[PDB]
Amino acid sequence: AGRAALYKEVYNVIASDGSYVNYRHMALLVDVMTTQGGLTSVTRHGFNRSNTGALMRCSFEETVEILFEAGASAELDDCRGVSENVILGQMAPIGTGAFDVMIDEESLVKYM
Amino acid sequence: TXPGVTXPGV
Amino acid sequence: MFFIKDLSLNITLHPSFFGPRMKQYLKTKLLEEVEGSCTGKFGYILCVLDYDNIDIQRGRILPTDGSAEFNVKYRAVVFKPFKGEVVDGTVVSCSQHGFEVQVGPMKVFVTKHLMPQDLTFNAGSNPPSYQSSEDVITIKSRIRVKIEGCISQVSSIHAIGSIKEDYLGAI
Amino acid sequence: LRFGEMERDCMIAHGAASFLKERLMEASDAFRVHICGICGLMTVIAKLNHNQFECKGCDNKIDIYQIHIPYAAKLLFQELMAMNITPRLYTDRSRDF
Amino acid sequence: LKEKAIPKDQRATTPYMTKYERARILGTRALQISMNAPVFVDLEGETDPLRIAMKELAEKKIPLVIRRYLPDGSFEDWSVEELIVDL
Amino acid sequence: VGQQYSSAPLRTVKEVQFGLFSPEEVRAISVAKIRFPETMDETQTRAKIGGLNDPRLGSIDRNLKCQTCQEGMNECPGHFGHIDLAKPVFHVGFIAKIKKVCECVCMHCGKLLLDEHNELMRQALAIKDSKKRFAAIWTLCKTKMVCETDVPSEDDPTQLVSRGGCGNTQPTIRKDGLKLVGSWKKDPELRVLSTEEILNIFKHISVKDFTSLGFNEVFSRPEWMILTCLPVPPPPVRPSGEDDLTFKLADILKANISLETLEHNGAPHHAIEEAESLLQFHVATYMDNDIAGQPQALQKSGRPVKSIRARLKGKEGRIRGNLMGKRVDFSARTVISGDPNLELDQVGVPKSIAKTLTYPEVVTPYNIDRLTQLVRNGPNEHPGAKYVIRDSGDRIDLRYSKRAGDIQLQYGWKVERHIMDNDPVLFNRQPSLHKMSMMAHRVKVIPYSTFRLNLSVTSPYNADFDGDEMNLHVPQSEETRAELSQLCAVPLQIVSPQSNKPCMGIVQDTLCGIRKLTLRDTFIELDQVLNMLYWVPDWDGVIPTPAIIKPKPLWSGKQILSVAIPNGIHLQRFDEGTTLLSPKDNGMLIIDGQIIFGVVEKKTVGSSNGGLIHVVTREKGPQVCAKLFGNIQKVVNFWLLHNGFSTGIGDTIA
Amino acid sequence: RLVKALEDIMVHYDNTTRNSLGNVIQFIYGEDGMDAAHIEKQSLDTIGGSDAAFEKRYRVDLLNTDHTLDPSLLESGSEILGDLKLQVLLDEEYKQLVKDRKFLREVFVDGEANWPLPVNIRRIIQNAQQTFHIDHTKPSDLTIKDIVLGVKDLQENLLVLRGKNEIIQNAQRDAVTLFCCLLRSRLATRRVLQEYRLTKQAFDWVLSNIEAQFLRSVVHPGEMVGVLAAQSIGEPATQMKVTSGVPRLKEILNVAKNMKTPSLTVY
Amino acid sequence: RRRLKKVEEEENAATLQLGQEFQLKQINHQGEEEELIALNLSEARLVIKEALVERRRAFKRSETREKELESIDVLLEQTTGGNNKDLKNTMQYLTNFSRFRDQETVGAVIQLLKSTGLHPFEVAQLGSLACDTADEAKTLIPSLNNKISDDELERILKELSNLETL
Amino acid sequence: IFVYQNNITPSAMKLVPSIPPATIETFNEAALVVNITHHELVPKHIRLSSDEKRELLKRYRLKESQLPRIQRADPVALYLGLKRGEVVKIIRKSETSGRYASYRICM
DNA sequence: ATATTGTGCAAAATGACAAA
RNA sequence: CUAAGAGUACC
DNA sequence: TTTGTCATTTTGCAGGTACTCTTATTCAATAT
Ligand SMILES: [Mg+2]
Ligand SMILES: [Zn+2]
Ligand SMILES: [Zn+2]
Ligand SMILES: [Zn+2]
Repeated sequence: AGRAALYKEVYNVIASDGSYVNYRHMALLVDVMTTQGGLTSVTRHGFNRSNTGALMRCSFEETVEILFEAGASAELDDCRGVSENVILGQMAPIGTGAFDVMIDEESLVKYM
Repeated sequence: TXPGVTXPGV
Repeated sequence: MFFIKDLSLNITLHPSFFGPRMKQYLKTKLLEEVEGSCTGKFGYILCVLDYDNIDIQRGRILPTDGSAEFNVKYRAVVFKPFKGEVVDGTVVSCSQHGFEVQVGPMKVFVTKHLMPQDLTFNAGSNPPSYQSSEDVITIKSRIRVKIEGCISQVSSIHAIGSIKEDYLGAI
Repeated sequence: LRFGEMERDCMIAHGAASFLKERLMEASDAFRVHICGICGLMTVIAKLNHNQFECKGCDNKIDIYQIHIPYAAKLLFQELMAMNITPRLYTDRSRDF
Repeated sequence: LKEKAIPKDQRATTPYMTKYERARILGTRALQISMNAPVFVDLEGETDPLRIAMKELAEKKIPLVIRRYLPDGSFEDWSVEELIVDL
Repeated sequence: VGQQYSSAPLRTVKEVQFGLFSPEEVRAISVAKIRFPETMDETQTRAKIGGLNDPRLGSIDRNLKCQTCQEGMNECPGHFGHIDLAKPVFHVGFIAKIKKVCECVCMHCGKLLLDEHNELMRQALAIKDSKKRFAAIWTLCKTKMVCETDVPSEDDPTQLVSRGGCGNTQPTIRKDGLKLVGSWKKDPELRVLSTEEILNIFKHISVKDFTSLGFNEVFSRPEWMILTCLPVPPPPVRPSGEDDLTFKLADILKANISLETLEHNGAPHHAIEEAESLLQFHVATYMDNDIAGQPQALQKSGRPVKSIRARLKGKEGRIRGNLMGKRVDFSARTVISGDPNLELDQVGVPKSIAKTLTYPEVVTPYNIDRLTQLVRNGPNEHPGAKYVIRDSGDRIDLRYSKRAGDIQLQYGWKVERHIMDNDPVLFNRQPSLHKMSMMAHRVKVIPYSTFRLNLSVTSPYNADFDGDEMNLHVPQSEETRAELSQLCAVPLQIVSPQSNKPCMGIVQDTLCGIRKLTLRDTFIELDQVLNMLYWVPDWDGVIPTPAIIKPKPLWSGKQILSVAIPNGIHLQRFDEGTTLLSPKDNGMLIIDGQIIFGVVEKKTVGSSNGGLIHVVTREKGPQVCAKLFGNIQKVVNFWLLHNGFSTGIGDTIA
Repeated sequence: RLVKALEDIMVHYDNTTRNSLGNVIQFIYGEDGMDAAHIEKQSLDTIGGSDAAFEKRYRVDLLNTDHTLDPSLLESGSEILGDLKLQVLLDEEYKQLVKDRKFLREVFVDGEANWPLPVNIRRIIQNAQQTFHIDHTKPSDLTIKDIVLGVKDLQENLLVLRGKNEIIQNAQRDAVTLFCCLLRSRLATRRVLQEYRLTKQAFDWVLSNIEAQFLRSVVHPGEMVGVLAAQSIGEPATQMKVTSGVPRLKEILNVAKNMKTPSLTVY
Repeated sequence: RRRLKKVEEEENAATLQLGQEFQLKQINHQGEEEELIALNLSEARLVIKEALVERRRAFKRSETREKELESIDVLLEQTTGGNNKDLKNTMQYLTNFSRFRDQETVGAVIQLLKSTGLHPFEVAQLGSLACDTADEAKTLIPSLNNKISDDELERILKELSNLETL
Repeated sequence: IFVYQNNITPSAMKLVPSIPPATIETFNEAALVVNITHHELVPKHIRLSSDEKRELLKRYRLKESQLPRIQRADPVALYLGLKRGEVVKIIRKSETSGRYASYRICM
């Protein structure tokens, strides 16, 4: 019910001035905010306090404190986030990167 | 707040 | 000693090489690269078993490069010397410090400090050898050596052998 | 021109991961750095012409990898190291997803 | 890696090629054509690597497979031949 | 030349493991021990051995190689040194954490206060994540002020079970400045907790105890939070006029030498304590100059010292200023101007910008001829080539190389040439709030100093021509080029996911002209009809029968506009009060690409759901919709040019 | 802030919406698995109107005469009357339509009929009418069994989730229920034979294009829906008794215990 | 584990610490676990000969010591190319110190040692070391000390020397 | 289930966890005057069995933490007597699709 | 004669009081 | 160079 | 004795790009 009320509030904000946004965008926002069992602020004391990877947490707010805490707790960053691969300069697992392209020897022979 | 208009808090 | 072990090698193929003979190119490049090589992790890699169908798998294209990375998994015969391992060989050369014995594909240097005092270097005899009061060690002679120390050298694994222990020498 | 954060976000929305990588690495800063698979630190002496790679401390010479990272990433990692924090970069998964 | 690979008979993902998959296949094939890969389709005189790859995809002569990664690390191998380019 | 070939295997970073440097790891990785605060020797022309700019850490001059790796400044990553601290100092970022950890651990025996015997301690230790475990352990063990050598028995609170406790009194620990003060309960007695004793008690924490505090046995042990060796970053981190970090490291070395001399020569404890506090302060301000309460470390010029934390944090720090967002090559920026004659997916690029921005085309047997011609043209005219990249990495500049004669191109080389027509280019207007504000266009090289784009596409960009500047990015690989053309293309962005309706539409002069042209009064004579028909590029070539044949052949505006509308499009919108007859000519009925009735206005050709743009892009495809944009704009702009529209003061007069 | 919060949300190949940790945000994207660009506003005709209008629009009786159909509407109009098997098919079709009416009234309390749904059935009907040149006077070639079975098979053919277990099949049915309600509202026996007057090939072509367009509207795995949603929320805010606009958006994103205008609504 | 720098016991064959990657059981390329089979000089020589003749046949389709040396030299030059100085040396070593001749002898040896059921390293070392006295072999291989009885090792060496051909 | 008028003394709260597997749930009457599951903002909550939870984790390839979380203090969780690790199916009347099924794991 | 040093707020936390 | 400051352009 | 429970104190800064210009490097007493 909190998620439903949150969606209604966000929809009222967007649709107060006559604008229209598709349901899925606001639904994704409110589902992200309520996926932890409570209302997670888009502020640093909510979404950045999630163990989602030190590197992508530091890019938002309190960068150096996040690095220090990660070093103290010896956190493992599995490089699944977009910001991690951005920082490391490699193809993110997004869009064109959400899969691997591989060469088939049998198909290559089969064509000729 | 914010900043601006941290938080609150921090 | 001789074992057969599971190994994997990553091979990078240029895009120009994906002709209908890609399997043959990969098999060719696996040879001439790992056949008869020397690594510290597995010793000497001499030959590859089951060449008829080497597991080449699919092969992943490197992003923004175009080359393909194949993880070829193969069975390779290896000869890894071990500490305190008795192995036969044949002598190939002698010197003041000791003599070298051909064990498999490698040379093991047994030092004159590791030979009994009666077994003494002799340069008057041609070729120079090591002669004792009861037996003589000459070039191209069979002898067992016990390796007790292997220093990890990637270019060529070097091992320290001895014949000091009981029943170590010519059979 | 500054390829800012929210331009990167627009490219992420477009799903063009390779274009984003090309913008961040080939266009701006591409740096090949050598690390070792024992410790993820970049403390790997790489005499490329002599083909000698050596990480002192780990005392390894045959467990060295090269990674393409931005020079800003290398500078950040080295500043973290100067600040007594170890950003060990590993090229394999120790935990399943 | 055997457990990782979902068997072909029980792939539960869409048989249609995504826009991202099509873009990456076209880019990969165009880059390979630019670096002198063999061409499996007859050329009508065109020289652009991108449209060469487009012609190759039109009659399904691209010898690539998509390794679609499930979130758990499992993957499905979909050959470009059996994928449907609807868009 | 970039970076030469390295035999090391090329991988990608799968995992990043964090932690703290053990002092022995710092000593093992460091290639030099820094002892002299001076950066340059007495000759004032070389870097002093053992100074903060040791050649072993990296060459400060392009002329000489790094003494450790024997590589140039381009290759040398920079190798760390180490300063051997005379007395341990607190790491400024971990002091609070240290204050927590020492408040969880007995200050004498080095064991955690509340073991598993306490009731809430099974709950605290059963927490999965490290941070929450540490928070719970701390918020329960901070209130316990005695080591409790004997605890109540788990079976029953009748007999007492003895654990490995010593029974000493745990003090109350607060932080003053950069140090910790402990007040032992009066058997209060206040004294400063020395860093040496805190390090000793952190080294005595059992593996099980500090692994329950979130610390890792291999990567982050609590005693590594106390600095006994400082890693000196290489000169690349602090390039030269010395850097702020170089001066801070010199200050740390000076304080270290002072403390060493004071301890060696013997001194009152006051001087020793003052020197220790100075060394601690210099280390802390080197790592964090924004410590709350304490005065900042002022640089030589009276300004605050740029700490490492300052270098990282903020908008302009490393993360947000050089990693998340960075300055990129192959980008242009200039003023935008309108062009009704350009296609929706087309953008006008000035000829000079095209001459500057270059794309590398791989030398292939298919395009050897045109690449050879572009290399012949050179960089001084468009089209042309600016560079030739050899397979060895060597680069031939077309300038200064015309003396040597024609360059024989080889397959596999790259011709870095001026961007030509129909090249996909990313086109942006900042701030660029949404994804439609950054779209892929086709180059059209034009001879004037402004970018030229279609009027419709200005709506998603939120761009006017009142001095607005826009940005152009050139993809440098076939993969980026292809995914840009197949994912970010302007026709593919016509329908916005934001409101599941088109984002581009007919705007400005074209909208008013289309309203004026589709009025029932608008009748077009044969000559103007022929001109308007010819302006539609995909016109089938058959002249429509006039709406009126006698006494004079006249075509209505709807009849000529319907030529642009693709065949097979049905649209039926009923405005307020409209009927199947349209007395007011409102609403809209289009049957098979012919406008049966309705004045074409914003609700039909604008960015609206159910309008002509949405229907055409959903029925015939994005390319046909973009072609519709172009054709409608061309015909309506021609008709409005030859009809005229104005506005005046008399329009405001009732 | 919004972009940073949602930057790692992505649609995966099992159609679940997950972040970088692999946590499931939505088990199917947008609760329907459809790309936003392939959504158009369409009218659900079962929810609106009256009971009499609903019966007249949908109910067909082969035995009585109150809701009978003109035998000239279709070819075998004189042989179907009095039939029992086809009557059973009509009975289940109308029962399904009544169930859909009740379901749609339950979902939307205000009875709003125009909602964004993926595939525009009206445009497909109009294109088929124009492509096959319906003369609207000749009796229809369709058989009622063809209409009912074709609608059922088309519903079975609308696949969002391709799994082969009970959980995935149930999720697929839940994901396509609203579109299926729209499809049954549009492609009903009375409407197909009387209002639209399809032919056999026209009806089959309509079914094929509905299937193709629905399969084309499905969200593509790899879509970065988090960033899309963040931008689609932030950008309208740039155009912006109870607080609204930017202050209320910040009070919503910054979850603040005390807000400017706390109002409570009692019915 | 991923310990920064490695601490481990020094490898020693006498203490049966052959290495973490020389354990009794290894995961094959099929994903399951199989015992690490160790090949003595004769069995390894036959395995190498089988692999080489198979490679020679694939390339085509796509005993006295001196004659064996000539044959192995010709075959090595045929199926393989350069960078086989180590391979030539080890093939010559196997040809010289070949304890058994053909498939029958080595097959009988391997099945008899399978009935023996001892460590693969130890059984292959025994097949490589043509020892005479059983206590002599116990002294030669400390991994056999206090593991196998004196008389049984003596007798199995007797059958091995009975199967010893040329 | 213990239903009380005003409050439970904290000296009595500590002994609420009795010998397992018995679980004692305390509810205030004031909080139970109005049923919360009949609100239209409240969707349908159905407790999953262990077999159903296993099937759900197998089919979606999920770990425990990857499921959406529901607190073990949420009024609906207290209402249905959720225990940690138990998954509730949520039936929601969505507007893009008529019916949407979510799954929330107790924490 | 030149270098060297003298404007908009809720989290946390934390001592000085009551409940047992 | 670098740092700082000021004044602008379009949002 | 604790064991939470209620009144003082302790933090941490401001969107996106982009242009130009101007000023400035601790001042001065003192030993070598
Ligand atoms: Mg403007
Ligand atoms: Zn290392
Ligand atoms: Zn160097
Ligand atoms: Zn103690």
